[PDB]
Amino acid sequence: PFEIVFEGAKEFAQLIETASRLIDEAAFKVTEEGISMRAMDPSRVVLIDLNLPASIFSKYEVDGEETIGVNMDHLKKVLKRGKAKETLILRKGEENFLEISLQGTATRTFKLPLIDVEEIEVDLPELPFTAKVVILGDVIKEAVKDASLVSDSMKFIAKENEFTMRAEGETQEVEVKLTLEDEGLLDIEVQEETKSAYGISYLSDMVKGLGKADEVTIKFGNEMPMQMEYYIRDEGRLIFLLAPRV
Amino acid sequence: PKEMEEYFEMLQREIDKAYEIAKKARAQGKDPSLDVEIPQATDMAGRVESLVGPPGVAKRIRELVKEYGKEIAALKIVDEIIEGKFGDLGSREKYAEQAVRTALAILTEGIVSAPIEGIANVKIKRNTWADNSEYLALYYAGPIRSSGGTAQALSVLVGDYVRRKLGLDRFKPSEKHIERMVEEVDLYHRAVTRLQYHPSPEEVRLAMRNIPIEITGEATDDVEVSHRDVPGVETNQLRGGAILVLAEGVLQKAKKLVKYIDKMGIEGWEWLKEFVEAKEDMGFYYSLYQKFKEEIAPSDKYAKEVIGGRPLFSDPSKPGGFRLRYGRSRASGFATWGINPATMILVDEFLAIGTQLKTERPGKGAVVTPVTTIEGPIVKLKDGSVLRVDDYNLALKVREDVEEILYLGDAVIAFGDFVENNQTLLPANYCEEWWILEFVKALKEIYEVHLEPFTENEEESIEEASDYLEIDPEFLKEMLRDPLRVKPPVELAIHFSEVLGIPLHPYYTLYWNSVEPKDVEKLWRLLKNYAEIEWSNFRGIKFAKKIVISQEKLGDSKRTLELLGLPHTVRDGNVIVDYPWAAALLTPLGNLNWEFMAKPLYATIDIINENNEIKLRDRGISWIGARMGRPEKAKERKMKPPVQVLFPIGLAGGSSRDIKKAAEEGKVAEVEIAFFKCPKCGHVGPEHLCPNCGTRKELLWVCPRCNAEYPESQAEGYNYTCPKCNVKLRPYAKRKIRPSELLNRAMENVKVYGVDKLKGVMGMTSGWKMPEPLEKGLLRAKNDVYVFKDGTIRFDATDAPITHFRPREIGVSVEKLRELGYTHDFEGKPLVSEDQIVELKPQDIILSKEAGRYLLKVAKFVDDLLEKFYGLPRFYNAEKMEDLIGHLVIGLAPHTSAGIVGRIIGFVDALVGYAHPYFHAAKRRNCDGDEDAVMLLLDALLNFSRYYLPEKRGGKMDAPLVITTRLDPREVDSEVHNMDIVRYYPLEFYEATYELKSPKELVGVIERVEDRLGKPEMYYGLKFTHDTDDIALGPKMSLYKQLGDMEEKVRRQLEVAKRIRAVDEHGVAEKILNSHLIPDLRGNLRSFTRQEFRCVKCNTKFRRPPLNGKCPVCGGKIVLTVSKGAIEKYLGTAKMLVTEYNVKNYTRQRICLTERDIDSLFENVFPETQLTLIVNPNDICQRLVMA
DNA sequence: CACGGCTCGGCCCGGCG
DNA sequence: CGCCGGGCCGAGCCGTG
Ligand SMILES: [Zn+2]
Ligand SMILES: [Zn+2]
Ligand SMILES: [Zn+2]
Repeated sequence: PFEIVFEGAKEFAQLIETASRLIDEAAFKVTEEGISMRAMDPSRVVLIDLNLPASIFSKYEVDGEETIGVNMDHLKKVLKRGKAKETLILRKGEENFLEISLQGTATRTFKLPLIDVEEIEVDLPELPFTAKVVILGDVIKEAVKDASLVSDSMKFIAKENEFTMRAEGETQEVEVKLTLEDEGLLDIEVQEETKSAYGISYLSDMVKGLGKADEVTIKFGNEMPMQMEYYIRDEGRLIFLLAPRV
Repeated sequence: PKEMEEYFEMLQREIDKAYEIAKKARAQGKDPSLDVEIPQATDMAGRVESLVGPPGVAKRIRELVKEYGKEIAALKIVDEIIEGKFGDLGSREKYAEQAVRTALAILTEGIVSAPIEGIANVKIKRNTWADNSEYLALYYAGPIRSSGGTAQALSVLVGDYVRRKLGLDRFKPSEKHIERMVEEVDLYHRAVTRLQYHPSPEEVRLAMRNIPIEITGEATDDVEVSHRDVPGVETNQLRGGAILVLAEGVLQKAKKLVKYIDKMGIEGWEWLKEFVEAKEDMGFYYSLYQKFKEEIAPSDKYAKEVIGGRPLFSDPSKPGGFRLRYGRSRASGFATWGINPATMILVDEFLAIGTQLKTERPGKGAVVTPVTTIEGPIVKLKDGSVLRVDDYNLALKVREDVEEILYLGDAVIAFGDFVENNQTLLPANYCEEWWILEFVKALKEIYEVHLEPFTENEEESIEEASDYLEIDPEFLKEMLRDPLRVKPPVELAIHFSEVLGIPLHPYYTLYWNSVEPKDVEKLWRLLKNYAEIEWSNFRGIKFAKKIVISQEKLGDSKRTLELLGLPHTVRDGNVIVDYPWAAALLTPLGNLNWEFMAKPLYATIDIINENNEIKLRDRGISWIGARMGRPEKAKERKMKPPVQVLFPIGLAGGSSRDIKKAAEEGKVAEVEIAFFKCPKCGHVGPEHLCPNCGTRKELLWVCPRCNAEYPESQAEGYNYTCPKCNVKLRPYAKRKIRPSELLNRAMENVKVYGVDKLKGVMGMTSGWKMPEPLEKGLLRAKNDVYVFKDGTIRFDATDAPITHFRPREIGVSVEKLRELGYTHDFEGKPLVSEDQIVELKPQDIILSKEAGRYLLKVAKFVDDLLEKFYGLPRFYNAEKMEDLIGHLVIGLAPHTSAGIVGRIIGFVDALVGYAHPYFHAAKRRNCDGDEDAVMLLLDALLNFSRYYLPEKRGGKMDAPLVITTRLDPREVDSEVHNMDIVRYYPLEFYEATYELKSPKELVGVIERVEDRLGKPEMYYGLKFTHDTDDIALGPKMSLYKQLGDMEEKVRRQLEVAKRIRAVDEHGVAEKILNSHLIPDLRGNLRSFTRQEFRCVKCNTKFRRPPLNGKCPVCGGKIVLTVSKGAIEKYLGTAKMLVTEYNVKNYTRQRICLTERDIDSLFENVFPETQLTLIVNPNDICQRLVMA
């Protein structure tokens, strides 16, 4: 029996879309600290970790702690119906429904039957990540879209003070180098030579929904999963975990 | 008498009305004909004269059948054929043709297309290998399979007779003939289609030596043979026509065949008779179950195949499946079942009103239809309470808490459905229809008062028996009228059994035999030592009224109570037996005064009958099985590419051949068509009337060599062969069509412009290739109604029978029914109220509201066609569906070519078009789930013409070549002739089942349809044992169609089987269904490595990849036929089943092994690239191998 | 006899503009 | 606000079972 009030519903709908393009259902671990999400793709190739501290909400009213079970598709269509500045509200009382209130010029109320979600909890804390880089959003977004031309597996190469991406197919070749000197490369933390490869499809699901004013974190080691991260209103950030190939 | 004849006179009047309209409209010369091209007939004589002639033959056939019958009059007509009484046919083979066709026509009663679609040709050949003598050669075709073995077999007989009448010689095959034929048997059975009866090779050579006429025809499949190029057999492929006529015909039905030989006394068939005959102490109920298990074998056909999504409802003859009750409700009886709608809901709505569940006992293929009076399931709620769920609405209320469905409950099998399939009668479950008979019989033998159930007795008897019983005379009236729907309370039941001495009422009889005596003994001790039993006394009879016992004491016996169907509830750890059944749990147990000791060789009821003043009879002894199948339909009939006008367009419309695109895109077409020429003006175009002057235009004929064009009369002189070319004059030619100006002329003519599209035909397949006028296409599109190959608009619907209807059900005013002729309900009383059961007259039909909602559109079509295009008054004026009431619809089968005129009298809500079983039979149906077409009358008149009929492939559907306007149940069918039309099955029967008498041992007792033929009272009065409340009440759309993914298709299909007692999934719903999954994947895997390739544009698929990857004509790429997405399509499910359900290790190792084969089949094209982070979520394959 | 996968146009966009 | 490149869906269209 809670209520929640979040402003800028279009943003929240965007991020919920982001989580949506990989999994179809998911549960929301609502605690008085904040709203939490954590789930994995069907393929067991990517891990979506959503963290929402209550501070971000214009109002945050939780009485206890409970897990919501919702159809990410239905919620995605619903939240997608919100716009730029209309206010989002999330209410839940006794009954087994979630009430979404979009109030901008007017109030609109939706109800979503909650669905049971068999939870498979796999918490994966910090791991041996050789290199760690921060980079503007549109840099990586452009890059992935480029590797979409020539292949389906994008290879990452992290060298001392230099970050380079690449991909090769039958004939064509794609390369994207950039270093700290370059503008888009905000930071590089080189411990040593790192190299990996990742499913360009999964990356495309990842980086869609990124403007130029989007900073992204990338930790990873030689032939091991990437962990990507980026903040949301500077408090609650999302983190993906992508297993490499080969 | 006179009402019925008034009926037929009525339909004859209105049909004459429709023909008046169609004759005026067709008279305008706008259509391919100047006459209506669907002649009406009245009998089989008319149907034969108009199907296959010769002229005038009907008049004779009616007389000869009047004297000799059907069979004899056939051969007499054969004689007058060859004797030339109907004129000269010409060559000997023409007399052979005529006599053979008319013969087989009269023999199958002209309701099938074997005399037309099947018998390809007839020839006279010579034994050039043996002695060069003449014989008769019959050329069949594949569609003969449609008309079944019998009509096939009779084709032999006529073929034998005609050649004898023509003085011809027997046939004398060589051993290459014979062995090639048997080869055709094995191959055709092996690969093409499984014969119904697969004969041995020796039997095949037997027939080959013993059929004096040749069973042959054109080869049907591209299957080469080994005995190639035999003398006279002009093909080395399999001849499925000759094969089927051979095996499924004379062989599969040799018994009936020599029956016709005997009825005709035709010599030369004794070998077939020889082939026919060559093919031909201890307690009471303990003994009964014993003999029952021996004489009646639990069949296992229906469970042979389990498609995914098709539930299995009960293992064969397993107690817990559909408890059986002989009877025949209003709806059921022809070949369907009845069923309590409660059991249609508690199975999660799979079953509907018409889903053909495959049976096992009475015969394969029972349709389902609601019958509310029989007793539906017994369920076990999640909280442990056991609930009897008899009615629909309670089922909706408690569908969600159903933790286990103990008993699927009743299933009303007709009796005649035993007679025809010749099943041995199973022992009848103890049903009130038999109780009440023992009631009235006891009152007669004791108190000499004569009552009679299911009717209304005399007041004197009612009151007297009221006195000897001390019961309300009103109440005794109600119980004697509708014993099913009125049950005396338990204390009256005890009292009746006490005084009269008849057994306990069935409704208060537990299912005492589903518990072995030890269990009930244990329960006896528990009750005696721990229960708390409040008592009661009715008329000196001491009976319990409530039981309560803690579950701790009870324990394992709780399962016993569950198996006894004992409704009880759980509260506070206490089992509670409420009133109406606590008496039933102890009265048979003698109120705990006489001890119950499990005695060997006795079934529990045997003990209870041995020690109780109150005697029982078993309630559950017969248990049918079933497996869902072929769910209901009421769709439209859309061609595979949807069509809306018969006008060839070629590629010029694109993929969907949308003519209007070709118009607005202004393209120009090259399509074979027929042109007519305005004689007045000299205009030329593919239409019928002139643009210049408006007179009828003469057909134009074409030489394919010299391209010469001749008007019709000229090519009539030339006999349609060129003067300077020795070739036949074609009617059509591959031509240049301007879709623009044509479609413009159409919109100009009919005044309609707002058509979204106008889907055409890629190419005329008719012989003439004469195209339909575009105007009709525009009107179809404007109303959105689709067309079928003849020009008529059809509407498939699963058909089910009825014979009596309550006007409440169908939504009709009693005054309206008074306008249709229905004077008095089935007991003769005057029709005054909307709840009296009227008797459906023969040719009325109650359409499903689907059919209303579509045939309405057909009505607006036919109006707009009368007015806008023919310029006539409107005819239907339909605005709601209830305007159609009274307008005739032609019911037509597939596979046949004679439709039956019917009248509409109402609507229901389900998806099944009801009709009197004489209708559904004369339309040739089996009503074992068959689907039928229903077009409107005036439509089929205005829009039909043989010229549109495709020329070669007479398929599974065909068109109303002739329409019957009067049922005669004589020449209808056979399967009707076995219906049970008794108001109540007589006592002698129910007692007559117990010793498992075959049905024909008592056919004389129970009335039927053969026992009323000839008399006028075939139509007058039938009856039915069981009332329903609604003909439509129950879930009106099967849950099968709202299930998308196979992954969870099987999760529903096998979700159920955990619920029921009967099915036992956990080991066999999987493994049967699991076996099916194994076969498809394995087959695909085997095939994949041997596939073929094909381009989207050069259909030509090279049996090998071209190294380039380009294509002919195309500069494109070749697609893969059987794609890798197909091989992997069922691994998710099939792996699921193995990880959940105890399945035999063989199939498990087969499946994990096939997983490994799918991977290692592609370890060099789709390499292992994407690692995964969470490994081994307990997959059965790997965790299996770790063993 | 009947199902799913695969590819194809036709609307329905979100982002660039 | 328009366009245009992608998205989502309804349509063949096949195949095989
Ligand atoms: Zn003219
Ligand atoms: Zn010529
Ligand atoms: Zn090609």
